[PDB]
Amino acid sequence: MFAIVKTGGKQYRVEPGLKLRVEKLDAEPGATVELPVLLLGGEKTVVGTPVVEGASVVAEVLGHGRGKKILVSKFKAKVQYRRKKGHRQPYTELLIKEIRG
Amino acid sequence: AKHPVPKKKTSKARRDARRSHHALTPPILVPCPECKAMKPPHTVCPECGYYA
Amino acid sequence: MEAKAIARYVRISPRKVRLVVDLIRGKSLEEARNILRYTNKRGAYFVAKVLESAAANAVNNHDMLEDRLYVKAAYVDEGPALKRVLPRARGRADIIKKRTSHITVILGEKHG
Amino acid sequence: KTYVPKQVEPRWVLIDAEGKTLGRLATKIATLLRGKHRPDWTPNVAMGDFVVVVNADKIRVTGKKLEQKIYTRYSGYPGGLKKIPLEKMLATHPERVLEHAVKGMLPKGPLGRRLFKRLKVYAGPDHPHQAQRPEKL
Amino acid sequence: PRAKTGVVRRRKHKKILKLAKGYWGLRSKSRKARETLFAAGNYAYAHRKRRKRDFRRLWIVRINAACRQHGLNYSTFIHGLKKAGIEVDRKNLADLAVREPQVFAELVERAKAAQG
RNA sequence: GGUGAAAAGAACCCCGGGAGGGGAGUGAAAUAGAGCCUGAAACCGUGGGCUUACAAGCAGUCACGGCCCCGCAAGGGGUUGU
RNA sequence: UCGGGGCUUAAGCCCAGCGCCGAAGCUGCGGGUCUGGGGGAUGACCCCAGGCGGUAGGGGAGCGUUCCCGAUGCCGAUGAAG
Ligand SMILES: [Mg+2]
Ligand SMILES: [Mg+2]
Ligand SMILES: [Mg+2]
Ligand SMILES: [Mg+2]
Ligand SMILES: [Mg+2]
Ligand SMILES: [Mg+2]
Ligand SMILES: [Mg+2]
Ligand SMILES: [Mg+2]
Ligand SMILES: [Mg+2]
Ligand SMILES: [Mg+2]
Ligand SMILES: [Mg+2]
Ligand SMILES: [Mg+2]
Ligand SMILES: [Mg+2]
Ligand SMILES: [Mg+2]
Ligand SMILES: [Mg+2]
Ligand SMILES: [Mg+2]
Ligand SMILES: [Mg+2]
Ligand SMILES: [Mg+2]
Ligand SMILES: [Mg+2]
Ligand SMILES: [Mg+2]
Ligand SMILES: [Mg+2]
Ligand SMILES: [Mg+2]
Ligand SMILES: [Mg+2]
Ligand SMILES: [Mg+2]
Ligand SMILES: [Mg+2]
Ligand SMILES: [Mg+2]
Ligand SMILES: [Mg+2]
Ligand SMILES: [Mg+2]
Ligand SMILES: [Mg+2]
Ligand SMILES: [Mg+2]
Ligand SMILES: [Mg+2]
Ligand SMILES: [Mg+2]
Ligand SMILES: [Mg+2]
Ligand SMILES: [Mg+2]
Ligand SMILES: [Mg+2]
Ligand SMILES: [Mg+2]
Ligand SMILES: [Mg+2]
Ligand SMILES: [Mg+2]
Ligand SMILES: [Mg+2]
Ligand SMILES: [Mg+2]
Ligand SMILES: [Mg+2]
Ligand SMILES: [Mg+2]
Ligand SMILES: [Mg+2]
Ligand SMILES: [Mg+2]
Ligand SMILES: [Mg+2]
Ligand SMILES: [Mg+2]
Ligand SMILES: [Mg+2]
Ligand SMILES: [Mg+2]
Ligand SMILES: [Mg+2]
Ligand SMILES: [Mg+2]
Ligand SMILES: [Mg+2]
Ligand SMILES: [Mg+2]
Ligand SMILES: [Mg+2]
Ligand SMILES: [Mg+2]
Ligand SMILES: [Mg+2]
Ligand SMILES: [Mg+2]
Ligand SMILES: [Mg+2]
Ligand SMILES: [Mg+2]
Repeated sequence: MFAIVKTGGKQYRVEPGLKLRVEKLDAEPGATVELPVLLLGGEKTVVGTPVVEGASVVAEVLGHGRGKKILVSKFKAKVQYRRKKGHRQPYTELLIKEIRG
Repeated sequence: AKHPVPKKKTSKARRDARRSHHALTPPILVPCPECKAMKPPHTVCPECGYYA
Repeated sequence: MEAKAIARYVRISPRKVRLVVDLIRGKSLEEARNILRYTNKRGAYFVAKVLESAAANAVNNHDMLEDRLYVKAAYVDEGPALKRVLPRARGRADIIKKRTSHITVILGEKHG
Repeated sequence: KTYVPKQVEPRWVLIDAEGKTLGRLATKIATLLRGKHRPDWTPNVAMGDFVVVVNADKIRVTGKKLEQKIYTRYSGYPGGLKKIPLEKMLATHPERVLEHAVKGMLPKGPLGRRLFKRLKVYAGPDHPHQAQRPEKL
Repeated sequence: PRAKTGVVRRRKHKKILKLAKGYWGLRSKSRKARETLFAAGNYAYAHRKRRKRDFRRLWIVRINAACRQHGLNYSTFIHGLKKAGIEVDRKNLADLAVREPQVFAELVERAKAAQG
């Protein structure tokens, strides 16, 4: 059931329950959260308005956690200037449960 | 020291490369009538002798 | 099983002997003996001599059979160099490198 | 993650050339040459359709072009700038005129050349009667 | 109290030279690596911003190549949606063109009618 | 400048003219074997994995794919085709 | 050789229009740091708004090396430094 859902500024399709990783959220460790945001479905849930009206995808916040430490580093030539800076983004482990439109 | 002079240290890669055809080639030998010994073609040989 | 043999401190240039060794690498013992015999190079004599002892060790210390061994692997290594002066025109003095080698040869039982 | 394509059978095509304006034709030929028309597009892999053209000599061209248009062949030697007008091309090998137009509109890279192979051109018609031949306009 | 250079410098070096492993020639065997890493760092940070524009266009082509098959400009298509008031098709997920064509098709029809 | 706690400094056999090795033997340890503690880097070499003979390059970076490698998978490592 | 291909009721020039592409700008979601305001009697921590290209320079806060007190201590062959 290809149901889209925008969360964390970005939106993605959602299968009938599956492991997914999304932007950080203010949910309990292993609780449940509903994303009223939903677009389309398995049988052509045309999204009239920007977002489908009565409908919702729910998922269990499997857990939080930071990720790979990407390394940003600036440098300008002929001019003593260099900046080493590490940065690792946070992300919640949204395990999809219910996909009821 | 004079006019012609290497402009850059030749990389180890480009170096080894030039030494491509540098490799040796094994001698050519054949069994003799006398001993089973290996003689180079068109030759006599010690510890074997010859005829005519 | 394998039988080593090493010639340390051989007054001869590595690049030079590498050529000879490269000839015999992974060859039947009797095959090699012949190559070194008629191969035209100074490096032969040294490699042959160490190759030859490599066999003796294979036999008199490792129960191996002469009629069944080969060159599992072999290689020369660069040892210390003898630096020497060299009078050059107009006073310039150049240091010449009489290099040295560490010939290694290792034999092995063929198959079964 | 965006779709990751897999091996696909080469879709051949048969194209006419009578009355077709040189360039306007070359554009489409190019666009079809790379799989840039099919929505399963991927620059990386290169999987454009095998375009085959016929009736090259038939190609139209506006204004003073048969007489004006000049082609440059530079050899490594001095004064080797040898230049040939359009009329002469159609006299000798006319297929060239369409080739040197398509080739120019393909990308510059290694696969761009791999694409120039997908393009077959003759004037007759009568291609090598292989198999596919889905005509088009 | 004299303070030798000691270990300090050697660690700082191999520390960097480890990062620089996998490069070409001296470039991965010395202080050349540093220069190389400088360039790399700046490349990544720029190719990070690029990676966005990369897929922006990657998708666009796909979408356009798809609705052009139904018979319209990508420009025409999008205008219909912007009018229809459907932010839904984020250009990324317009990849429906390959997954569930039919859904894309009905999205097309929506834009057709949405226009006029 | 520096073997080791001690010279216990390697008898005897084997290859070799010798040098040097291979066994044996001492030692906790012998890649502690004698300009011998530790033993880094440049630099030379042997074996293995990925790779390269239509290709244009400050040598990297971003992406996808292929091959090999750790894990059951999800993942990660190495390599580089476009 | 107009960047090239190539373009002629144009892929050129003028006039009117709609749409789309397009930057590290602006928005969205997440995270730093600092400054300001609040909760909080409070220290504390949380929330809200804003600032954060940079050479010569000025300012602030750290990290590591050697050595001394802490040592008649503590770790250390079940392995110190490197
Ligand atoms: Mg509800
Ligand atoms: Mg980790
Ligand atoms: Mg610069
Ligand atoms: Mg040079
Ligand atoms: Mg090499
Ligand atoms: Mg080599
Ligand atoms: Mg004769
Ligand atoms: Mg006789
Ligand atoms: Mg060499
Ligand atoms: Mg013997
Ligand atoms: Mg002289
Ligand atoms: Mg010199
Ligand atoms: Mg006809
Ligand atoms: Mg001229
Ligand atoms: Mg002239
Ligand atoms: Mg054909
Ligand atoms: Mg046919
Ligand atoms: Mg110093
Ligand atoms: Mg975009
Ligand atoms: Mg001692
Ligand atoms: Mg002594
Ligand atoms: Mg003593
Ligand atoms: Mg000795
Ligand atoms: Mg022993
Ligand atoms: Mg021992
Ligand atoms: Mg020993
Ligand atoms: Mg070692
Ligand atoms: Mg030791
Ligand atoms: Mg020894
Ligand atoms: Mg000695
Ligand atoms: Mg000691
Ligand atoms: Mg060296
Ligand atoms: Mg050398
Ligand atoms: Mg190349
Ligand atoms: Mg298991
Ligand atoms: Mg992981
Ligand atoms: Mg132009
Ligand atoms: Mg211009
Ligand atoms: Mg105007
Ligand atoms: Mg007006
Ligand atoms: Mg206007
Ligand atoms: Mg206008
Ligand atoms: Mg309008
Ligand atoms: Mg409008
Ligand atoms: Mg308007
Ligand atoms: Mg407009
Ligand atoms: Mg900004
Ligand atoms: Mg405050
Ligand atoms: Mg409180
Ligand atoms: Mg107080
Ligand atoms: Mg802020
Ligand atoms: Mg001191
Ligand atoms: Mg003291
Ligand atoms: Mg002990
Ligand atoms: Mg230990
Ligand atoms: Mg230990
Ligand atoms: Mg110390
Ligand atoms: Mg310390």
